[PDB]
Amino acid sequence: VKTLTGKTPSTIENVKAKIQQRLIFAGIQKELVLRLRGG
Amino acid sequence: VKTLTGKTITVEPTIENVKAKIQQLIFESTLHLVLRLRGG
Amino acid sequence: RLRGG
Amino acid sequence: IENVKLHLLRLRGG
Amino acid sequence: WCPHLVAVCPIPAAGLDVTQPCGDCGTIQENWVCLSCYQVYCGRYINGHMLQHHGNSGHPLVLSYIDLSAWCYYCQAYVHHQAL
Amino acid sequence: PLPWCPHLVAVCPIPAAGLDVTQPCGDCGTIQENWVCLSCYQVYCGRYINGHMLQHHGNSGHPLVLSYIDLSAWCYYCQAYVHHQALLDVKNIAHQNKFG
Amino acid sequence: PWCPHLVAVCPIPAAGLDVTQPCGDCGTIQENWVCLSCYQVYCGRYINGHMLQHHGNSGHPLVLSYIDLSAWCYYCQAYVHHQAL
Amino acid sequence: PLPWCPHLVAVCPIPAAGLDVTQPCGDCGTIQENWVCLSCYQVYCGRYINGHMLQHHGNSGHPLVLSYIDLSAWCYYCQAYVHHQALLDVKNIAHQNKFGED
Ligand SMILES: [Zn+2]
Ligand SMILES: [Zn+2]
Ligand SMILES: [Zn+2]
Ligand SMILES: [Zn+2]
Ligand SMILES: [Zn+2]
Ligand SMILES: [Zn+2]
Ligand SMILES: [Zn+2]
Ligand SMILES: [Zn+2]
Ligand SMILES: [Zn+2]
Ligand SMILES: [Zn+2]
Ligand SMILES: [Zn+2]
Ligand SMILES: [Zn+2]
Repeated sequence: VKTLTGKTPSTIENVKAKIQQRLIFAGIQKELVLRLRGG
Repeated sequence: VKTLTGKTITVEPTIENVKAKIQQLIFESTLHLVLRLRGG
Repeated sequence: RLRGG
Repeated sequence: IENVKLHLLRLRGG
Repeated sequence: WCPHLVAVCPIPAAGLDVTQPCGDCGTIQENWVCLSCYQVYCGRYINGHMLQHHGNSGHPLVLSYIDLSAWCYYCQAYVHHQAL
Repeated sequence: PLPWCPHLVAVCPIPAAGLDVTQPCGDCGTIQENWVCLSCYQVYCGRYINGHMLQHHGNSGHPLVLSYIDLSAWCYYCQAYVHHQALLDVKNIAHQNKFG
Repeated sequence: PWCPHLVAVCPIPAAGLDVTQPCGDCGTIQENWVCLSCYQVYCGRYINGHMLQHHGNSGHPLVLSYIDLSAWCYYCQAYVHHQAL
Repeated sequence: PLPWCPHLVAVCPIPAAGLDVTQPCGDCGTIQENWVCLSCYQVYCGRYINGHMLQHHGNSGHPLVLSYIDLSAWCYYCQAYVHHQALLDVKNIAHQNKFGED
């Protein structure tokens, strides 16, 4: 998981809980924080 | 639907019914193509 | 023109 | 100055 | 990867300036750089000058000066998250 | 003249604004013999004028360019004019702007 | 019509392509393919797999069929397009 | 020297056979200053020798080439050396063939 500033096992918001109103997207997979609809 | 020889065939909208119109095999106004399952 | 671009 | 330390006559690559 | 990466041009000799304002409205909030012509314009949540640039040029790939992510206008998705 | 070349994949969609056959060269402003890049849609003169299109190819790597004089497509790598279904849209939209 | 390996493709040689070209290794004229990076002609997996062997040695991903003019990408393990000369 | 360039996408997987740091130029046979193309993996000499790689780039459009002398990567379009995560595998496999270590 990479922060908007550049800094760096099985449900949904549980991943965001560890890091919550601002979300991310990357692509389940055995492996990034954006600002949604780009451009 | 394009033949292995280069010819183009011209009736539809997951079956053998499509192959029946054209028979023993390769899988809108979109173009379908006849090949050989594993290339190279 | 025989050579394009 | 930086001669002791940009990086040694490498020039344009390729 | 996306089929529009072909449109991408080399980084200019001058490099990229993360603090560059919008070429049309001068704003410094949410700016993006075009990877084909390297012009800088604001996002859709600002005044949408890069959307307008895309409409005029057809240039598909833009890079955010906020999070360095690449958006492809045609694929309507972020392509990669590689950055300077 | 090729019926296909491996660089047709590099051709991008026509910009929303459309194509302008009378567009001058982006570098020297000339209106004689210009080409449009089919990947980034920038307009530059041909080899017989000031070669700004071939200079663009050198910098970008963009292979396919369309003549605004005769609506033909040249591939810089294949060093030949290419004629293919992929170029029908680009040639149509351009012909419509050149004639109607 | 797109895969991330089309970058490896080179221009068609000045001499052009010869659909009747035999496999460079075994000389067979049944089921041959042309490499779109180095333009060498080799047989497919069903015959003697000389093109698979070439891919292993070169890393060259895209090959074109001399039977049905289709384009296979070894990495994507799929037919990428069917545009043909 | 760039931390990223828009041409890194053109980099292909290292061939199953691997890389050979001692491979001569495919055109002139020289063993001094050779580069490997990171898209088609053909080996040709640098610009200061006979420039068969400058030629290969001209013909193919392939932007990224790796040095068999110092293991650096040059982008012909960006006209600069590029260093990035994308080039780690290529540089590793090449270093192992040149030395034995990663
Ligand atoms: Zn795209
Ligand atoms: Zn703006
Ligand atoms: Zn642009
Ligand atoms: Zn262009
Ligand atoms: Zn000009
Ligand atoms: Zn071509
Ligand atoms: Zn592929
Ligand atoms: Zn064989
Ligand atoms: Zn090959
Ligand atoms: Zn580059
Ligand atoms: Zn040489
Ligand atoms: Zn190459």
